[PDB]
Amino acid sequence: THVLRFGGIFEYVESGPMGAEELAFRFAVNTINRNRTLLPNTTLTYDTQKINLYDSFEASKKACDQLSLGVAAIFGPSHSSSANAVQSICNALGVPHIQTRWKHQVSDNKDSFYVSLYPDFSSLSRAILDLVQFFKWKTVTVVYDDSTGLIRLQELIKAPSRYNLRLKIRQLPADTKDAKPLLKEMKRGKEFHVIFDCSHEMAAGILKQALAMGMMTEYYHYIFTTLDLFALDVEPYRYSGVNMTGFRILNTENTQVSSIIEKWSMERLQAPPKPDSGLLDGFMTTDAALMYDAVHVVSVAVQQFPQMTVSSLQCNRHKPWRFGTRFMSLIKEAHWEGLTGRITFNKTNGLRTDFDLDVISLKEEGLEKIGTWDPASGLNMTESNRSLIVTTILEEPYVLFKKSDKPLYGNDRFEGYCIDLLRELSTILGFTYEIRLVEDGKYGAQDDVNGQWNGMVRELIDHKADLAVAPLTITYVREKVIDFSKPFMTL
Amino acid sequence: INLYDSFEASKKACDQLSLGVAAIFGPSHSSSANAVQSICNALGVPHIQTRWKHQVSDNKDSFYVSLYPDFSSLSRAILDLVQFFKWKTVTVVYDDSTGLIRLQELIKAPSRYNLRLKIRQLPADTKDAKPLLKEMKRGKEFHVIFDCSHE
Ligand SMILES: O=C(O)[C@@H]1C[C@H]2C[C@@H](CN3CC(F)(F)C[C@H]3C(=O)O)CC[C@H]2CN1
Repeated sequence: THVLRFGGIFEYVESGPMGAEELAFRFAVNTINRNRTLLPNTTLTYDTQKINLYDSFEASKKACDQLSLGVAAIFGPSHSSSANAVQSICNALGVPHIQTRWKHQVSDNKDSFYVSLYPDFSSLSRAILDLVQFFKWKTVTVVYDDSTGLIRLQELIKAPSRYNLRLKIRQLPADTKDAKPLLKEMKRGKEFHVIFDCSHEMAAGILKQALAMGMMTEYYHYIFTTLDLFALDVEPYRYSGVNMTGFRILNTENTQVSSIIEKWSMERLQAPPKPDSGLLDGFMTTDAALMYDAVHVVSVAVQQFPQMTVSSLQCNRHKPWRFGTRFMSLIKEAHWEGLTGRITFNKTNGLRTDFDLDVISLKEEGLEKIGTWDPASGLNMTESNRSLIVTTILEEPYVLFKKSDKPLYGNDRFEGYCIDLLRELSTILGFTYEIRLVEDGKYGAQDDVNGQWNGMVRELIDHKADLAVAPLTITYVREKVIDFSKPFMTL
Repeated sequence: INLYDSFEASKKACDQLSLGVAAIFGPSHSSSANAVQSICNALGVPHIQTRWKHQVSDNKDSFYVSLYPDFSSLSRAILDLVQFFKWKTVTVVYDDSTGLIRLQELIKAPSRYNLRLKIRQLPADTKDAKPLLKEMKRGKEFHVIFDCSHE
């Protein structure tokens, strides 16, 4: 029947195997072909070209070859310089360029033949800040890997002048093994609240260093910028009590999406996994779920343009593709439920600025969902006969252990003036109670350096006790922090 | 060539390499300059740059030099000057993303030295800048670094 060809350009170092992106591309095409609801009468074909990383010259040549073979779109390469070069070519010949990865948008750049399936930085930036504010952090250390990290967090970096966040900015070194000296400074600095802006492979690496450093405990809370957080081996850390929170755009809760991610692991996990990585083997990363979603969203557009056919275009000549303008318009208007949730582009710039994120945190069970985020709602986090606990302290003759012939259990082990008072109060006011001897053997004073209380006063402040029944002197400093009865003895 | 047309920059660079040239004083702006640099690298003709663009570490091109004073050094000299004026408070105002990068040395200082610092962004047009300046005024931000073009 009817046939349409897509182009693919995938970046790599050394040689095979195939990478995640080129794999998801092929996988999406094979799947769609077999779907009888999507492109029923249409059968997708493709040319794939492999190039070196950062060789924009080679990327240009391969894109020109593909436009010569004839293609309806180029799922151009990932990295900034090659991607900008294929985008300029695609714009001159009016063939849609489909991107899956963020690159810096220059304002005065007029290219219009591209869409990008990657969740725009502006929106992610805001959702980081939204999360920080929900945890009520007033202090936070942002740690980034390379320059462009800065740009992904600009919304956050500019907050300290509107809201009340003091914030320290540090940079990782090239290698995470070099990161102890940096972590030691944060430790001395008491920087317990930390955002890591970096790849998920960097994050796996920096966590190991953080463990070594005594920094994976209940005292530390780490927010992760990476969307591939869910790919991290979390077995070394879930028992420790650290808090790890981040985001996930891969819609794993949907059953249809889980089954697709599985069939992927079978053809992929079948090939090289690593031991010392700290990543789960055969998890579908975001770079690849996006490519697979891009092939679908573009196909939804092809369904609405049966007239369209490929033309052999030459980079030599300034003659664009007849159907380009109309196809590009259909793609930008397209809507699709894919591996990464609602797909919808921005009328204005063709960037994916509106999308849905699950919000995930480390519980002892593993990484689990604790809410959602979307740009229009912010966070949607999904959150009398009692005995009184009486704190007291041994002090003659107020509270002592009773000497008795009879067996004594529980509260009846104690006697004294304060015990007699407690018994009367419990009868008059009608409560039951449990007597507990205070853990530090103190009445209650405030530390002159850190301002923390101890003794029975601290038990009350922290609501660990209901009552302190003891010869607790009523003083100015104490009455400011607890509520005393009127005195039962004056002296 | 047009600004930001890396495709046209590629074509013109190829024409020139065809005429024969000992070096291309390639174009100024990031995307066209990166494209002419990749071409120049494949054909081993020196590409001479005059403007800063972001250096990617894992990029292996070797046939270029850049006459623009590197950002790392300028960053330090800004910080050196701030410290000589003994400022402990400063508001950095930048125009566009890449401004951030030129001041990274300065932005990372508040954890080593004793500088509290506030980071604000200019709007597209400076005529729109009164509301921003009013906040700085109320804020008593008397010490200010402007990272932006001379225009
Ligand atoms: O609330 C308090 O801090 C005190 C503790 C406790 C203090 C004792 C008296 N002090 C115990 C002491 F021996 F340590 C010295 C003596 C005193 O200062 O005269 C009497 C019963 C108590 C009255 N309230």
